[PDB]
Amino acid sequence: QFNPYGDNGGTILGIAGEDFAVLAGDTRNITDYSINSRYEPKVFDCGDNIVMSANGFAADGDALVKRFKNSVKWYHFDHNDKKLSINSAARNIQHLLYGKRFFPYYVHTIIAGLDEDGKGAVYSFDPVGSYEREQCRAGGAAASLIMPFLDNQVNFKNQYEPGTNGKVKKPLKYLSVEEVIKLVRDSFTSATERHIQVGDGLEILIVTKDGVRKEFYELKRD
Amino acid sequence: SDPSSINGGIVVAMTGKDCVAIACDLRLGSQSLGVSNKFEKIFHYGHVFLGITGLATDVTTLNEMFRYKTNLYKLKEERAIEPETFTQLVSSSLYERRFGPYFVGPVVAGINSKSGKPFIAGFDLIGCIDEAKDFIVSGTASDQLFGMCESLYEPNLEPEDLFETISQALLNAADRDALSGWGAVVYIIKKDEVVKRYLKMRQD
Amino acid sequence: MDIILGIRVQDSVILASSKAVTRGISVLKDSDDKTRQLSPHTLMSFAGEAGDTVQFAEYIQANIQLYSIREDYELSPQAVSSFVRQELAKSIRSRRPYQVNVLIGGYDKKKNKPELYQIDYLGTKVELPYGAHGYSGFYTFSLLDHHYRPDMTTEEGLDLLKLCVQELEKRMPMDFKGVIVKIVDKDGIRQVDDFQAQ
Amino acid sequence: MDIILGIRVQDSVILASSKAVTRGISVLKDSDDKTRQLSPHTLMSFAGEAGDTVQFAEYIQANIQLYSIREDYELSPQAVSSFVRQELAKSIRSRRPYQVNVLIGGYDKKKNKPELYQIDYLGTKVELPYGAHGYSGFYTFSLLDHHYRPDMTTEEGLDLLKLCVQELEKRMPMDFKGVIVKIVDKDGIRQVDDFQAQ
Amino acid sequence: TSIMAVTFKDGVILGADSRTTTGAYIANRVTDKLTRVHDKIWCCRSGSAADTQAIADIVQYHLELYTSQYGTPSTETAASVFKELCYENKDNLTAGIIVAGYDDKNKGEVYTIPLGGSVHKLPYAIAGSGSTFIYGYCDKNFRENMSKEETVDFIKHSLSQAIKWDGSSGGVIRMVVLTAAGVERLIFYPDEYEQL
Amino acid sequence: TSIMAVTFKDGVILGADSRTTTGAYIANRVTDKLTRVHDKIWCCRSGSAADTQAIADIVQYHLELYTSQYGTPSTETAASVFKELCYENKDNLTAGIIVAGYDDKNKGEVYTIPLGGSVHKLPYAIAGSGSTFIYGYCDKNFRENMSKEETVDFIKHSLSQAIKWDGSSGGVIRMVVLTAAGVERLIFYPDEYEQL
Amino acid sequence: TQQPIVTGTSVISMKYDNGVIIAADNLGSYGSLLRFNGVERLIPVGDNTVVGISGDISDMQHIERLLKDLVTENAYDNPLADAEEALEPSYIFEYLATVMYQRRSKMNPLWNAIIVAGVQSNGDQFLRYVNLLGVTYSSPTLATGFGAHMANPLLRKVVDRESDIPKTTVQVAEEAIVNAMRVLYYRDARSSRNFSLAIIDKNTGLTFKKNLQVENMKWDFAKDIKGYGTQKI
Amino acid sequence: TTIVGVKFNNGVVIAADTRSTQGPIVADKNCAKLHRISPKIWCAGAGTAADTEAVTQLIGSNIELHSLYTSREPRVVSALQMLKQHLFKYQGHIGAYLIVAGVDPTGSHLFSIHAHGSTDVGYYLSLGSGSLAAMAVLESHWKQDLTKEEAIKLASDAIQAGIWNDLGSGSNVDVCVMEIGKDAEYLRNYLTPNVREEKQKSYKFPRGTTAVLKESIVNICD
Amino acid sequence: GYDRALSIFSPDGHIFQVEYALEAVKRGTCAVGVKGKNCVVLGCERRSTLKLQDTRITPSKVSKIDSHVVLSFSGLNADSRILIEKARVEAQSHRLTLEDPVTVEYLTRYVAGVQQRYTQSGGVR
Amino acid sequence: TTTLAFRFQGGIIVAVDSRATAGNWVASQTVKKVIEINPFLLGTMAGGAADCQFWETWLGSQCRLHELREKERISVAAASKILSNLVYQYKGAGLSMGTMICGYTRKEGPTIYYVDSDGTRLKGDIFCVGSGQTFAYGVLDSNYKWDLSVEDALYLGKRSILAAAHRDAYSGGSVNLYHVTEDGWIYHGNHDVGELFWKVKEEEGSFNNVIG
Ligand SMILES: *[C@@](O)([C@H](Cc1ccccc1)NC(C)=O)[C@@]1(C)CO1
Repeated sequence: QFNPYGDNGGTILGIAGEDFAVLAGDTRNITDYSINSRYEPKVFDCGDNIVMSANGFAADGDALVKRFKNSVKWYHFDHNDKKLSINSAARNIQHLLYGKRFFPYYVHTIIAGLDEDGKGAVYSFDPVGSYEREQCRAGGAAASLIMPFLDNQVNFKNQYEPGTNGKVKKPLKYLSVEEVIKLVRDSFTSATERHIQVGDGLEILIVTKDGVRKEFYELKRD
Repeated sequence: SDPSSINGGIVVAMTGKDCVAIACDLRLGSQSLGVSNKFEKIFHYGHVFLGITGLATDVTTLNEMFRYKTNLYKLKEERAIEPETFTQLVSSSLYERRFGPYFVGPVVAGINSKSGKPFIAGFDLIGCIDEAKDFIVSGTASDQLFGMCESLYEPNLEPEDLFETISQALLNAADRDALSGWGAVVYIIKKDEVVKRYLKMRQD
Repeated sequence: MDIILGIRVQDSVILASSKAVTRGISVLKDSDDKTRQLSPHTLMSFAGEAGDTVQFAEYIQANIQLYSIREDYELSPQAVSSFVRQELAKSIRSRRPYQVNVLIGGYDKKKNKPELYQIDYLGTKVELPYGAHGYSGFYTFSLLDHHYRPDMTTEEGLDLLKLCVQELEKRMPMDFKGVIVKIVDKDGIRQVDDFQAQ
Repeated sequence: MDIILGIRVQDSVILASSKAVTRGISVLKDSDDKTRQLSPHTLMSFAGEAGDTVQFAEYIQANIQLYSIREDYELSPQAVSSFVRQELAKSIRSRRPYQVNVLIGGYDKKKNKPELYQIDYLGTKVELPYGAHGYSGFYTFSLLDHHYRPDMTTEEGLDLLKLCVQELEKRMPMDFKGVIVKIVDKDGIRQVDDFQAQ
Repeated sequence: TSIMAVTFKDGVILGADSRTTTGAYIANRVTDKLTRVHDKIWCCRSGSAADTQAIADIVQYHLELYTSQYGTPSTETAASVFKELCYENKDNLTAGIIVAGYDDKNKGEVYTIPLGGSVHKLPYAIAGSGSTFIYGYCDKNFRENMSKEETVDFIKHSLSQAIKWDGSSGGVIRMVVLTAAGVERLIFYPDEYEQL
Repeated sequence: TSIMAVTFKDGVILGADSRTTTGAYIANRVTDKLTRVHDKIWCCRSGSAADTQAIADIVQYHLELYTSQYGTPSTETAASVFKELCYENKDNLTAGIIVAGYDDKNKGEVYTIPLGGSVHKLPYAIAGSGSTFIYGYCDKNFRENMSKEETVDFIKHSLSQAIKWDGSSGGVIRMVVLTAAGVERLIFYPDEYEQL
Repeated sequence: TQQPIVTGTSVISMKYDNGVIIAADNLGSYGSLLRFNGVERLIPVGDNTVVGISGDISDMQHIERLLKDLVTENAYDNPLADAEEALEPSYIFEYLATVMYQRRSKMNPLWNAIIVAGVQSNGDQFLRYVNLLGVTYSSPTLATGFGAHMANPLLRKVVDRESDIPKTTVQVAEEAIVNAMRVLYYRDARSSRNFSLAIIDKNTGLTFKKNLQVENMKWDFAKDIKGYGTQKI
Repeated sequence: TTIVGVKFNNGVVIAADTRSTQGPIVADKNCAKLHRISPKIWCAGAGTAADTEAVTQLIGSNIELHSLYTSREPRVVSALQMLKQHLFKYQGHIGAYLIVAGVDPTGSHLFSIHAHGSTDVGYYLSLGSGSLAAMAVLESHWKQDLTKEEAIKLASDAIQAGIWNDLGSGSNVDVCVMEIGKDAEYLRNYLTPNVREEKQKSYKFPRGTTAVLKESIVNICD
Repeated sequence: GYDRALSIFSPDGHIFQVEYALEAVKRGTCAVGVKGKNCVVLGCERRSTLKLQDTRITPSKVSKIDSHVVLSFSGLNADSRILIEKARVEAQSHRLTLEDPVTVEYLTRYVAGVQQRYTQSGGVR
Repeated sequence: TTTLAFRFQGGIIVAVDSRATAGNWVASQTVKKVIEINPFLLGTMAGGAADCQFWETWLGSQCRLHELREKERISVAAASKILSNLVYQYKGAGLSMGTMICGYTRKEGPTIYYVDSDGTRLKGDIFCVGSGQTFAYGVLDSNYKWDLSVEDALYLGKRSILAAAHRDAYSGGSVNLYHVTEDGWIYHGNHDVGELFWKVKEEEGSFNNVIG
């Protein structure tokens, strides 16, 4: 019997800063035990200072990103070239996902950008539509490896002040754009070491009030 | 359905400078239901430490089996069991039940009394020896532990510094696992002394 | 499944076991004693498969009594519970396993302290201040986690089990026809005949 | 399944319906009224599938009330029961059938005689002196076959249902949390608020 | 079932056995598997008897409507109609059809249509359960531009071996010759082909 | 798999392809399917590689013990030992073995043993997945008492067609000649047999 | 939902300094039976694109018909059909990629794995993959079925990344393709010796080569191999 | 897993990767897949790792006892016959796929064994998930009458093809050379082309970060 | 099938079909309604063109929409039954979904909504 | 997932946890489980996260459309039945949801409606939905009185979640509190279970078995 779904592997990572947002993802596309591509873009700039990546089944991922980019295009036509806010984009993607509730997109989509206050925003989506604004989110194959690390290093979980006998937690002094990239790169190298579907190359898309910047880094090709 | 996912729990081992560390959570459960917060998964026979994950009935059985076998070993050899030799004893004992295996994830940790060499080892349910110089992980949050250990670990850590590494690797992995938590305990193994520390963590 | 509850207070172990025996569509008995005396100071309650539940209990009873005659000595609650665990561990990998969940309620005369052990059909032993088998814990544990103290009297322990049973009689769909309550202390094992309206 | 009982005496129809709503592991409600007034002299009790049970009952209620306004006339209990039967008969061969069992308890004002109708989810209508759905009849019918008379008073019918409920509360494993009792006669429909300890 | 069609010097000859079976019982031992869809366009039928009959009847209808409007259809056109029905309804059909016809310009042509519904133009084609046993024989003995005498002998020797080894095949060997001279029916009985 | 053994004037020749597959991947393209069980008694192997190797090793053991006590065994004796293992363990074995050996009195003999575990003495026998495609060719081209030159050509042409149509068959054509002169190993490469 | 009946095996491809090379063998397999030998599995569209299809042949012929209709449709009301408004390899792929994904979404897929090879109007190399699932990806080397497992490792030795593309000439790239076809004929049971090869160059244009055979095969070592373990003769 | 065996003019060489996986997660990044039956007969394992280790040690133990009983050097055909008959008895339930090679008084030998008990003989062989990637290189560069150094290069290149192309393989290359008149040289980590790059940040925690409830000394001495 | 635009605008800006529908109301028997402090009273006149009717069975001018709402009318008797039926269905549908009987304002809004729909739909008057 | 809503003198207390799990994997510890239908109405979330989040927000759209139409505030009975009837149309399709719709109207007072994916609609005083619902019921039933103060009722809902978060493996993260009055709901903060456990343990004396 024909199975309409597949697993293209990969892992994406989205961390929201104080006035910035990053959306990273490996460039490796796979099928079973074979590498389809060592460089296949996964994080896309959709316009209006919004970046998007739908990881899982690549055919469903490409269709959703393509349909959202078109939704942004029509939002300009219908509403006199109004900028689509990150919360408005998030709600729009829910209806795009829930529209196929009984035949879902097999993807974990994450969007990053800035809110109407200029603060960093990251939204993570369920394959069927459920969404929530989060501080940081890893999605895909090595998501279970990266997320516990982020709780410890970004949110300072299980960390206390030395000498306080575990009564005072480590203060939430938030990280700069340089510090977040360091955590992103270390997350993906650790993912490449321990997960077979992660590697080849890392591409990070940084979103600020100026626009969208792109950075590329080499990963292990084994 | 999966016998290694009924009770829950995790064990992690790490090497350092002239020292080894082994840690586990204290949770015992029945699917969603939490049963016990005192189910220790680390056991010792002389100076060799063993951490067992998986089905709790097999955890207790193997502990009693390896206590049975190390006691007879000590009477015959007139000496305590060694980490390298005990690793082979676990491997052969697990493979003896190849087609009816104990649903476990055993972890050996200790320092050789003669050479002073830090030693850790890992096993699957059928007795495959995983001898890594860095870290050994096992349990329902094995993926979470692999991600923690690969990022936090650095070679040649002091006993006081290695404690911080293994504790943070265990706690943050257990908080991302439903079947792990409910307290934690860390052993710091040295040539002369062993320090046992209970950790403060989330109770949900 | 049947209701099996246990609580260890200051000086005694209290066990509460449901009276109902249900087969298919009818309740055949509403006064069944789902417990066996293993030794003067050790009591075991049980629930599970129809036939296995009593057969296993009487098998354990016969072995402990055999030991008591041979050595002229009563085994410690720890030694009895370990024996029960090994039998269930051997059973789980046999041709046809004993599907029996047990609670060991005993008073150690040497230690002068009450002890409660919880072992399921797989052979999973755990020493607990309070224990339950099956779905019983889902309704009761939150009440036990709230009110329980280690220095509680036997009277206080009976009041907490009363609150536990009242919650079971309200939220649980099955009618278990009340419970038989037994106390295990330094003087032996006695039955609380007045729990129907305590 | 829930308890749905009906009895037709000399001058009235008495319906007894269980108060419990059980979903999976918990009893969510112990005061549920599993009945709807279709017309001033016609009452219908219901049990079955979680969602279908109330949706069908209110659908029939809306249709009978629509007829009552259009014609300024109340349909006979026979005419109502035939309408309910046909709706269940159409449903049984549809994409997703109504899994609802009903009892029609009505008093014919033209005939001056009480009437009780029993229809299952398939659409099987039968006029009975006494009726029950599911497993309810297995415990009750022998008591009804023994004590029932056509010339029984309303008070006598309440005593017989009490005996029927007592048998259900003893032998049936499910706790149905008692019953709501309603009387349908010449004066309309009233609820017996004192059946808990009658 | 053993069916084949071979192009030669003067045109094309279609050959078939006469056995249709329901399990191990022969329901018909004198079946005609060579069906006419147009004057000089014929087909060989294998697989489901119900499906192949229904397809051939629709094709004959399509080619009759084609002739009324546009004149005599080509063999490629007939093969396309067969393909259109077989490919589009592949989930419901079990049909292996060899399409062979004679043209004044294109001479003799053979198109095979397997289960999936694809077209394959070939010098000769073999199909059916019995064809598996003669893949070796036909490949070593087939020549292009054979005479009528040789082509009949080629199909007669090939199908005789197909009948001999296959239980689903048997009966008589039927042949339909398509040339400029016309349409010729040929039959060969068990007493002749079994002793070849 | 394409295996065969043909008796002739001077003895018997065994033939085989060299392809063993795990699904659609060729795990070995130079396999030797012609296994010796005694000096002048050989076997062709088809089906499960693990089964046929285990059977042949046990037969070689039995025939070695036979020779130590009773002398050189007959081809019928070797075929009987093969059958005894195949028939009694039919539920656990997937083996199609052709047994062919040379005797000074009996000349050349071929015994085929299909899946069930029966013995069939034949002038020649074909087995394996590729044999189905050459049933027609072999039946029409086989003659009794052929020369060594003719028999080699017969097997070479047969297996070439078997390899051509069957995906499970391929590689090189291996041959073992069993006569009074001794045992002769023959090999034929793709560049030769494909263009026959 | 369907099943493939008549199938085509691997389609392998790579890009060099001036264009792309794509190749596929001339076989039409019927299960284990190697039924048809005159099957062209490379479909040239215009003079700048070659489409290589593997899998179901009846579905391939449907795609072949769709591509011929696209040429006819593009030329309608278009005076620049052979100039500026000619069919680009990117237009041909995207159309097929849309069709492939729509068919799988209707639960009735075209049982194929397709590689679109060609050179764009600006001179850029185009090489993209699309299958029955609608999954699309680009790589310096692309191969379907057994080619993905065997040909890809060999072709990636010549071009490992994007910087290796301008360093690879036509002669070196074609040699790697011919060698890959030989390896596929060695180890793939559903492969043919006869194959077609297509070269799309930004300077010399489209070069379609037919009736190519696998040559220089090593088989001589087979005579030395006898038995399966202990046999000496 | 990628394992190969190459025959040269005066012996045989085997090579393997060092990646051990539990599904999509790498358990060991540097494990030994080259096992020893006897001093001059070595084995490469693929499939169930516990099965390959145990079947090598069992037959290796019996080979040692046989060698001492017969007062002769172990033979490859002996190790081969004992392995195949053991694997056949268990009908493939013992998932051991092995490439066995070695030198003895009769010469150099190379064999491959499957779980069901079938054996194959050749000059170049490959097994595992990266077998097809390895065989591709072997079919392209192999020639008759290879020298020692050429055989090491060919086997190592075949393993590399498994590392880069197959997801079930990675990390390092282990090689073992077995020459007719010399001792077998086992080259652990012959090539290390997958060295982890330095982390962007040191995650050394300040002392007193983790909260401790209770502390005690464990008694080792009896 | 039939969608001919019957109700359309005229040069002066009137819908004649709606305008002539009011003329049918002018022909219909007089109906009056008055509201007091605690009651509403509806009064209707009866025709005297033919006098031999059975007052028991003859459809009355005042119709109950629900137990609390009544409806009287002026104009074509046949057209009113359609509005009365649809109002009675809506009254029951409102009780089914909102779990509360209609307000007089809502029932009026529905009836007027139905009437408006027939003033700009094709094929209806 | 543990969600409760009880009816009392001062209105309605809505208390939920914040953990989301897929099998053994904890997806998040900070997931909202109360949908703010409007300034007056609230809806709990249990079962399928997408089914609850989509349709309860859709419910807010229908409630707003009703209030524009009728020029009057929508009752809890009417609002709950909108979702109930919609869910019943999808019955058998595979929706998974168990929700409480809470509101305080003048016509009804405080009202709780339990609506699930099977199509069950029940009005009641006390409801708990989720995998840890049984643990919540224990603490709730034994301490519930109608004459509870707003301060004590907020604590009881908070305590009931804590008990369930502790014992149920799928429940945890943080506690979200709500107090519904006639003028609207009032949000009463997010309380991390990790910090709340030790605070309650010391102040109350409960959770003796846990060592701290
Ligand atoms: C609970 O029922 C969850 C999670 C959840 C998140 C948000 C809204 C509703 C539910 N639901 C599922 C699908 O399981 C818990 C944590 C037990 O899983």
